[PDB]
Amino acid sequence: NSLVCANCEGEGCVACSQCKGGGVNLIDHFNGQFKAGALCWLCRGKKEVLCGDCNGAGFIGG
Ligand SMILES: [Zn+2]
Ligand SMILES: [Zn+2]
Ligand SMILES: [Zn+2]
Repeated sequence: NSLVCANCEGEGCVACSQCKGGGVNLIDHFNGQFKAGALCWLCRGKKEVLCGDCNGAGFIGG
């Protein structure tokens, strides 16, 4: 059976973990290519992504 996802609490989407919901990179990255203050490499300014644990379902199966 399904359980509501403990990581997002059912939201499915979550705040982007890279920019923390601000939309821009917070650091110059170790790769040398993502710059602090540029558009977030992961969410491209949308400020959210899908939850990694449930892939956006909000629930986990049995
Ligand atoms: Zn989730
Ligand atoms: Zn959301
Ligand atoms: Zn982001």
